[PDB]
Amino acid sequence: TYEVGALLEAANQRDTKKVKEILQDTTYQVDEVDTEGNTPLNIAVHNNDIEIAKALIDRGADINLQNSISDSPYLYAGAQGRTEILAYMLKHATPDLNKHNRYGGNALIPAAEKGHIDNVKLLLEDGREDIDFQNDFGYTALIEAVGLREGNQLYQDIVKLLMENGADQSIKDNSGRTAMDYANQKGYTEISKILAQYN
Ligand SMILES: [Cl-]
Repeated sequence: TYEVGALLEAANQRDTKKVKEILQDTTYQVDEVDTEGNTPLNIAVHNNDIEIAKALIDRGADINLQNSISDSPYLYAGAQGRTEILAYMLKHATPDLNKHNRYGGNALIPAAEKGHIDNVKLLLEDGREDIDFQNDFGYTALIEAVGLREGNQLYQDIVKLLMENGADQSIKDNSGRTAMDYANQKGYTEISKILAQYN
């Protein structure tokens, strides 16, 4: 007999026990939305409330329901380094790979750009994500990891991980540039050396 919004309010309040209380109601529609198009699951993913997120996924919450800026719980978890939640999603739900973020990207591109190497590994191992996918700018995960970032150890490691998993480094973005082009222009010596070792 809960009113619409009860579960959103419990998620906003980070109230794990209240969430579980509500979910005991078998009639409850778990994917109600707020003014920004967020479901309780999306709120939990933003907050990194892992137990709440697991509870909602077990009750059938849609990991692919996008909010007003095109972020679904899945896309956001991948992009923003919510590793535990992402691992759970990859085991207990089915990602929709025809849904993209506001820039036309997937979960893997932003995970790499943002340095979330554990998320990258997860998506490469059991994600289905195309390593060569491109966003609206023509950027791949490799290009973003090289060209948009600082070229440091973390990004060197992300570049190596991608190449070891068969990333195509010959892909050009919308400006006609490859990952090798960016590393060279920016003076990212260690990345250039890594890239030179692969075809
Ligand atoms: Cl993207």
